[PDB]
Formats: sequence, C-alpha cells, structure tokens
Amino acid sequence: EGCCSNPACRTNHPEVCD
Repeated sequence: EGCCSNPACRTNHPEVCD
C-alpha cells in the first residue's frame, strides 16, 4: 500500500492502508 510506513500519512487516515 502507500501510506502504511511513513507514520504520519498513516495516522491521518489509516483505513486506506491497514
């Protein structure tokens, strides 16, 4: 996926990766 690594794109919206 595309935001599940950089912890800051993840924590913004995480359901689009985890």
